Parts: sequence; structure tokens; C-alpha cells
Amino acid sequence: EKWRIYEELTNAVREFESINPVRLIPEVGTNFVYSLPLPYARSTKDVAGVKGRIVKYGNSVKAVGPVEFGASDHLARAVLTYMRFYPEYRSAINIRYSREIIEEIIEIAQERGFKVSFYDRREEPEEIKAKEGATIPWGIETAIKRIKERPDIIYHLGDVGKEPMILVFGRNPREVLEKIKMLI
Amino acid sequence: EKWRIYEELTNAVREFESINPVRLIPEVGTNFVYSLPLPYARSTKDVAGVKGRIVKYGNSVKAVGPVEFGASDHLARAVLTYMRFYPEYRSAINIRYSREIIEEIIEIAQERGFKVSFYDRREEPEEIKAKEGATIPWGIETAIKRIKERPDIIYHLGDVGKEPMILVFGRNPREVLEKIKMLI
Amino acid sequence: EKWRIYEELTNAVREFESINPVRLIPEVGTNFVYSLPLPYARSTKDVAGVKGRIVKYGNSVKAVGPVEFGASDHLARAVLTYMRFYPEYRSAINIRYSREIIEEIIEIAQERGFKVSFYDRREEPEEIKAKEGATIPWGIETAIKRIKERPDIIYHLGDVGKEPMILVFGRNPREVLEKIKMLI
Amino acid sequence: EKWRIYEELTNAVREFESINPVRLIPEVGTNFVYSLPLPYARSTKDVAGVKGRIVKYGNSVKAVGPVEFGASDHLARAVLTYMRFYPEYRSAINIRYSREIIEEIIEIAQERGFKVSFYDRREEPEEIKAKEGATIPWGIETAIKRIKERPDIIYHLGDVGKEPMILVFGRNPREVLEKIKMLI
Repeated sequence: EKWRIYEELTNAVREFESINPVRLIPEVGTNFVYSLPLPYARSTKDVAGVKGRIVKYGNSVKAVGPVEFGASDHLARAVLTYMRFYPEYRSAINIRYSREIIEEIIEIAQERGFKVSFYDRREEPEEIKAKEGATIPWGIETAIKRIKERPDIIYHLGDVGKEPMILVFGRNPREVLEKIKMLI
Repeated sequence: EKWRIYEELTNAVREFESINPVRLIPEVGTNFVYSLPLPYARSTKDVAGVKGRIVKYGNSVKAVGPVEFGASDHLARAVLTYMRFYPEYRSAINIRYSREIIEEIIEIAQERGFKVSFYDRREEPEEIKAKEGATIPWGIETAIKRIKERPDIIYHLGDVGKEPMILVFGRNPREVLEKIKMLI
Repeated sequence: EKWRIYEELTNAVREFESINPVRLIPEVGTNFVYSLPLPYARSTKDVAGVKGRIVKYGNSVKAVGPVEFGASDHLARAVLTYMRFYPEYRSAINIRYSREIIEEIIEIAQERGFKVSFYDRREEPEEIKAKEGATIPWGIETAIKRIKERPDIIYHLGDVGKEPMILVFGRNPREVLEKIKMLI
Repeated sequence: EKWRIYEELTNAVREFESINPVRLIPEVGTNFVYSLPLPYARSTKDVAGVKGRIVKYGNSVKAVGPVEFGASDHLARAVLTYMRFYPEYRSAINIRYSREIIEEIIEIAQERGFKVSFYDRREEPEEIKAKEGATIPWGIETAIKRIKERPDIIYHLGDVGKEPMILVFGRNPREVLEKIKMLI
């Protein structure tokens, strides 16, 4: 349970840093999470993330803090919502978006054969926009229901005051880290 | 020169953290800078900033790294451009924007008596939007030329893929930190 | 009553076309409305407007339909809200926005002792954006409260899916049209 | 040639009004154009359109002016670009966008073996946004290349200051109008 979660993620984070993925880190920082399995995964508190995320350091990246349950808020909701459809995928990571990265992700998905969906906040029902915290889950579902298969990659373009993101899911941190490795 | 710059900023950053300004930290992180005086201030390399900025940690903030020249890129250009109008103001800091913070900043500026200007990227000439790195300086000038006096505070609302910011300037880090202290 | 209104608006409209203000017409078309008096003016049905508005023809403008009560809706609701603060200002017109046009208006505002204000859908709380047709009222109220004087001109920039607009008011069509001319 | 074009578009327009498609008209108004043939169709001047377009009247629509060559500009440039890829598709119409309308189009697209594509001004390089009237060509090219088939319908969501739009094409006005009807 918990220890295994804390160890596997803590390792992935260390390896993530070692491969030095600077071009992939957004401005808000990258968080890498690993949730508890259902039905115990009821809140972001049940999901382990990097406290302070991982930010661009010099010509490298740095995890500001240690792995702790309740560390991540936005990515946890995403993975948590995603589990409502694929309960085995309790790991995820958010990386920077840009034409190059997405084009290159598309190509690789094409090759290694795996789905990528998305969601556009411009197509979001005002009412949902109104309710706080309802947007991230809305996006995940929209994206998930968009295609027929399971999307390993879900992204969205920017919106007023909000930057674009690329989310990549895995059943555990090692698998997530593996997709990232490919991206290079 | 340099040592004095490195010391004064390094102290302010330590004090900034101590006052624990979590509500004021944006998602992209807060950077606090102190530039070299003209004519030596020719690039962001001549400006000292926090490497990795200062991010929300727990119910607090944390400066990811040490103070170094060339640490800041976006705020340095802002302060650098600002100096073209008020060469004595080589310090600045960017904090989170929101109705509350701005309303409260307005009120205080009213009280302690000091100017606040702004710029809107929606009123930005396409051509400028086109040239990379020309936007931050454009904003600063627009904001500076907007009012007749010197604006200690310059902010801007969000835009597609970009969040809103509140910039506050001072002639040195101590003065900047003092405006922030008031904000509480 | 109604006849005096109908006659006046109908004449101002005919003269607006006559002066040929093509560059001041927006893509959505310009509308010119004149409301009944308080408390009669209880809805957009109590306001007279151009059916099908006035639109760009060739290198000229053209009124699409005749003046009728209820013809307008948006511009009508705007003047309705505006009358809560200045009951005698029952006439208004909406014209194309542009840096060039708006600056002209400023100059003239200064050169003629007229006041101009604005509002921003970005500073609009999400809650209000959720209630259909609650935005126009919000805008007008916002712009009027932004200054102590009565704003003859109220504008706003573009928003996702919505174009910028400049609304000019007056006691009657003559006053309103009278201003258009200075601008021209 | 020109007369056959004039006559056909003029009749389709008269019938469009006749079917009363109010809910399918945008605030900027709907235009219906029919171009000459390649290589004759060398500019928007070689394309026939509704002067002053067709706009919303009451609970009905109305053509503001007669059919003339060069009447259109945007819709005309769109079909011009579209003809570089499908030379025989010289007719097009632009209609109001909305989740409800677009979904209907999808269903019908599926239920009638028609293809639909789109473009996004957000994925538009800043360089292209800088060159006046280079966006429409960009959009059409983008949407057409997004899929291997010919897209009968090309749409796009709203952008700052610009509304969303759904463009439907056809070999001639009958084909185009023919589709509008299914939608209705």
C-alpha cells in the first residue's frame, strides 16, 4: 500500500530529474502523482504528489520538495477522475504544451500505438465553469468520452489566464516515466 | 556593487519568506529581483534574481534556489525596461493577481499615496505580439506612459494561455519588501 | 409620446445613413435606440429601435428595417440600465471599436468636456456570466460606477466570441447623432 | 457564365429566406456566395455574394442587398482557398455556431456520409496572425489538411473579438442550400 506508493513515485521522480527534461516543464511546474487504489481513493489526500512540484532550475529541473499524500491538488483530481473510467491508472504527470511536443507526441502515439484525446474549455458549459473545481473533472470526462479507446494522453490548449497542458497517464509511475522517456 | 546587491536581495528574500506570503504567490512562482545600476544594466544577466523563484510550499512559500545574476528572465526585462524611465528603480517582485489583492492594493496606494498603472495585452499591436520578448517591455511602457506620475504598481489581467500579474517596484529590495508588508 | 419618439429616431437614423459613417459600423451592425420614459420604460419592448439594425452596404451604410418598439434587445437593455442612473438619457447607439476610433473619442472627449468609461468582461465574476443577459446590465453598472461623472461613452474590448464595442449615449437621438458627427 | 451564377445564387438566397432559418443566422449576418471557375476565379471580385448579407429580421431572416460580384470578402476568400483543393466547390455559406447546432451537423454528417473538419485560431502561429487577411486562407488550408477526405463542413470556435462560425460548402447554391435543409 502506502510505502510502495511512496517508494515507486519517489524513485520515478528521481529518475525523471536524472533524464533532465527541461523542455517539458511548464511555468507552473510539473507534478507527478500516484494515487491509492479505489475505493480508498476518495480525495486528493489519497494521492501522493511532489510537494512544490518540479520546476526549471538551471538548464535542468528540480523537485522542490518530497513526495507526500495531498501534495498535488490539480493533477490529483485529474487522475482521480480518470480512475472513474480506468481504475488501474492511478499515476499521471503534467508537462509543458507546444506545437513541437504535441506533434512529436502524436507521431509517437502513432508509432508505439496509443490514444490521445483532449478537451477545450471553450466548449465548456457556463454552469460548469461557474462551479469551482468542476472544470478539471469535466475536461477529463469530455476527453475520455471523446474517443472510443482509453487515452494515455489528454491535453488542452490555453484559455484566458490559463496555460495549456499535456497530461499523460500510466498505471504506475514507472509506466508514466516510460512514456516520457520515449518523448526524448 | 555586486556583493551589496547579492546581500540586500538575499536578505529580503529571507524576510519575504519569514512573513509567509502564501496568498500572494502565483502558480508560475514569485521572483524578486535587484538589477545593477545603469549603464551596466544591459541584460537580464546584469540583474540578480532567485533561481527557481519562490513557490507555494505547504501553507507557506519557498525559494527554490539561491540568488544569482541572470536567474530571472521575465521580471528582469520588466525592471530593466522600467529603469529606462526611472533608473533608480532596479528592484521589483511579481505577485499573484485577484480582485481582492488588487482592490486592497488600490486602497492602500490611495492611503499611503502612490500610483498604480496597468497594461492590457488586448490593446497590443499585432506586430509587437509577433516579435518575441517585445511584449513585456511594451507593457511596461504602455503602463508607464498611461499615467503622469511613476507607477509603483503595474499589473495586467490574464490573456489566452497567460495568467494575470501584479508587479511592484522599488529602488532596492527593502523598499519593495516594505510595500508587500503593507499589503498584509 | 410614442409618435414623437418614433419620428425623432427615424429622422436621426435617416441622417446617420446620410452622413455615411461606414468606418463606424461593426460587423454585427449598428443599432440606434430611443426609450420611453421612466417608469414607462419597463422593458426592451418600451424602447424603439431599427429592425435589422443599420449595416455596412458598399462604401456606405444602410438601415435594414423600420423603427419599431422592441426592435432592439442588447442596446435597449443597455440604455435601460443606464437610465437607472441617468433617467433622462433614453437614447444610445453602438459603434465599431478600434484603437484609432477610441483614441479619437478620447481626444474629442477632452477637447469637448465629455466623459468616457468602460468595463471588462474579464473582471466579470463567473457567477454573473452564468445568468443569461445579466452581463449587459453588469457592464453598464460597472462603467458608471468606475467614475463619479456620467460617462457619455462606455466601451469594452473584445472577449472570446464577442467583439469590442463603443456605446455612446444622449438625451435623445439628436444629442447622440450630434456626437457621432464630431467623431466623424 | 456570370448570368447563370447570378440567377442560381439569387434563387437559392430567395429560398433560404423562404425556409426561414432564423436560428442559423449569426450576429454578423449570413452570407451566401458562388464563385466563377478556375482560373477565372482570381479574386473575391470574381465571386458573387449578397450585398449587406442576409440578417435576422424579426422571427425571420432577410437579404439586405442584391447579389453582386465582389459583394462578399471573407466568405469569398474562404471559398477561393477551398477551391485550390476542390476546384468544383465554388459555393459556400456561413452559419451561426452553437453546441446544439454543431452536434446536429455531426449526427447528420454521420447519418448522411458527410465529412466535417475545423481549425483553431489558437493553434495559429503568431506570424500568420500578423498578416492581414492571411487567417482565412490559413484556416481553410488547416481544416482541409486535418483529414484525408474533403470536409463539407468546416467550423471554428470563438476567439478574442471574433465569434465562432460554421461554414458549409457545395458545388453550387442548390447543393449548399440542400444541406441547410437537412440541418433545419
